Amino acid sequence: PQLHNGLDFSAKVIQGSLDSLPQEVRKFVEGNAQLCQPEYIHICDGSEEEYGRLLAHMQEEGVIRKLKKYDNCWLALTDPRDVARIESKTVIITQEQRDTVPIPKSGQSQLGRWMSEEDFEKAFNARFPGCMKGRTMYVIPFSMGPLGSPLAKIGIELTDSPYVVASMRIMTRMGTSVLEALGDGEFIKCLHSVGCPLPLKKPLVNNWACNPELTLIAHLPDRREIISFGSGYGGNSLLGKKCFALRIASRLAKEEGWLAEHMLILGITNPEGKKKYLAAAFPSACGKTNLAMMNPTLPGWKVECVGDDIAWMKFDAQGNLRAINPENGFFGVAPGTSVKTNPNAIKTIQKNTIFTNVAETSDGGVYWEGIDEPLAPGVTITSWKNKEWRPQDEEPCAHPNSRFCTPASQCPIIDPAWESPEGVPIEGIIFGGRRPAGVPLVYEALSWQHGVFVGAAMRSEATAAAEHKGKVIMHDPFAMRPFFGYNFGKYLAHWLSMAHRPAAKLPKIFHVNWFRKDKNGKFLWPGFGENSRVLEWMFGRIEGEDSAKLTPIGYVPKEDALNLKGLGDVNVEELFGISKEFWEKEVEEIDKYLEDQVNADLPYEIERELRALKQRISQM
Ligand SMILES: Nc1nc2c(ncn2[C@@H]2O[C@H](COP(=O)(O)OP(=O)(O)OP(=O)(O)O)[C@@H](O)[C@H]2O)c(=O)[nH]1
Ligand SMILES: O=C([O-])C(=O)[O-]
Ligand SMILES: [Mn+2]
Ligand SMILES: [Mn+2]
Ligand SMILES: [Mn+2]
Repeated sequence: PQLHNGLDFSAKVIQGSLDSLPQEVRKFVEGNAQLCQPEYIHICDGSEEEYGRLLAHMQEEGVIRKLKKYDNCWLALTDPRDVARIESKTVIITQEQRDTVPIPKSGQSQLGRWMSEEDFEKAFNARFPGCMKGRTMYVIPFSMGPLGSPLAKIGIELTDSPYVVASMRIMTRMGTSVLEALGDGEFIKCLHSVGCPLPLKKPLVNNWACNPELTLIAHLPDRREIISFGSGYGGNSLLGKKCFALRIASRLAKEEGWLAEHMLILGITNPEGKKKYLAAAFPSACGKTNLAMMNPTLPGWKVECVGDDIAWMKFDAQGNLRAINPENGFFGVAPGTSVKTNPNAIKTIQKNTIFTNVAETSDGGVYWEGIDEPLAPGVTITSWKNKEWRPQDEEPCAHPNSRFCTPASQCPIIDPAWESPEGVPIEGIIFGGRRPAGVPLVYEALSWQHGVFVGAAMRSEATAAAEHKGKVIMHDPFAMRPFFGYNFGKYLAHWLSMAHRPAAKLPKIFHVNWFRKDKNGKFLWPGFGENSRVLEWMFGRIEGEDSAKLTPIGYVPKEDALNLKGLGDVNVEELFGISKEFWEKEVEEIDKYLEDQVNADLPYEIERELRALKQRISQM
């Protein structure tokens, strides 16, 4: 026992029992309770009753609003400083810097942010002591991956935000049954605070508790800890998602021989009754959710959704690359979603869905740019800034990175194997990003090694998912730049090593560009459901169809190999144009980037593919 009261927080528990927790779980809750000083401790059970109480609570505190037009949907509006990921405040702590990022040749590293353990100690101690005064500490037991599955990973998140609790119930498998599966086994330790101890020294904007000045999202892979302070936005506060299932998991995957990637998983069935699964890595806000849920325009084709954002993959005993989606919902970008672009999303989000930073209509619905739906007379709009909004201002009505948070089981095309603990077999991997110039609609890699180099070479216009402005063209290898848990050079060698596995059925690798623009500045390709025409070509190439032509950058479809019927007006010359001037500059920029940023940790096979590409272009 103790010598006084001291450390027994039993009297403060308003739901559950510290005694019913596994020993290591109890030490985790109580040690941080003593540090953060919450007024109450709520051990989540994941039940419908509890969700209703949390929602009712948040509605009484002005944190969310009911959207009366839909069935159990809610709107939350944030402080405008707390709207996206902050890559410059996201850090990984290792003893040696080289374990986290390659030591660059000349400049600062863009492949992660390393912080020493001693420096993190000073930052932690300046933030967390007493940070939950007057608040409830919620204890969230959650599973990444199907519950009870051997490949699932379990975490415990402590947080003082009911908004985080509600969203974690949608995005993970959460509650009492997870604790029963965990037993006395290992768990990922997740600690979150909005960083606003009561009484408030500073008044809150839109009732949204956050601390932008002190915001810090830290990862400690050696201790299996994620520590996040000051932000409520989902990417920073839903610690099972980016922090756990990409950053921590990518290091675990390196150590254990699997992969954790920023990829969708879809199944596509053709008119002949054959179905294949594909994975695709596009950077944030570059089309993964719209592809994973696509409504194909080609008759006889069907797409089903396994996951839209995170894939965990491993070769099985038979040599098949098998993937699971570790998430339980979709946390998708709202603006641009409409009946014409993503009708399957529209059907999904009309019930049991939490919206953040979209507009509200006066009849209790939602609005955002590109929704493409007229309102009835008399209906008015309130912007995400909680202001009257007319369609002839300059501010958009919904934040560019506003999101819906919706259960995956509600998607009309959710794949029947999406909770299969054995995973689905991946037969192709797709890379791509926002390239307005030079990069053709689709090409295929020449080999496994060339395909890894294609992922390493990815570049893309910046988006609103993070703090980057200007629409400039940035490097984003494998769509994982903000998400590497460890040295990117070692990550490349891990990928390349997969071709050494016995009986490994390596998937085909493709690169796409939906975003090429003409001299006018409008897209050459209609995209969305029409991307089915590109997937058809990939499907045939996986079956071995002689439908490709060899080019300096890879294989591209032969003339008339793509079904272009019904479009007709598509400029095929510009969509597949390979300019030598463009690609000479492209290889130079890739060379400079890899040489500076990966330096001594660049695998030889990647350097060899760079040299070979440079030679093929020079012979044009
Ligand atoms: N022109 C064009 N735009 C697209 C296409 N697909 C998606 N978009 C737009 O790109 C934006 C981002 O699309 P998403 O599918 O949400 O992006 P994501 O890859 O899932 O992004 P994260 O969830 O942040 O990882 C949306 O507003 C879409 O409307 C396309 O095929 N063509
Ligand atoms: O939130 C996301 O999924 C992102 O930023 O990629
Ligand atoms: Mn993402
Ligand atoms: Mn998405
Ligand atoms: Mn090799």
